[PDB]
Amino acid sequence: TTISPHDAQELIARGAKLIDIRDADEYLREHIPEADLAPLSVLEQSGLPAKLRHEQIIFHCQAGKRTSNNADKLAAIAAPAEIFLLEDGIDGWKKAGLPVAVN
Repeated sequence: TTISPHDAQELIARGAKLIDIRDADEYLREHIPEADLAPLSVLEQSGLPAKLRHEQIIFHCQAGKRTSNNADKLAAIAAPAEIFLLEDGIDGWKKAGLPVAVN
């Protein structure tokens, strides 16, 4: 299930985790302040750590392609949470006028 940036904001205000699945270099260049970084490759190897588990988990990437194409992996990695993919990724978040942190 996709979630709009504004709807994601409301879930994050209720404790939902926003997980950036990009690499550290991409995150360091520009990221969402509320996000926790966990690159997809790391999640595929060692799973979601306990500190990033919650009743609601929202994954995001750059523009919605990496979440869309790895939907099955992500659904397992965060199970049994209620899981969302941020619509159009950080690009969508920016287009909605929500804050990012730029290096």
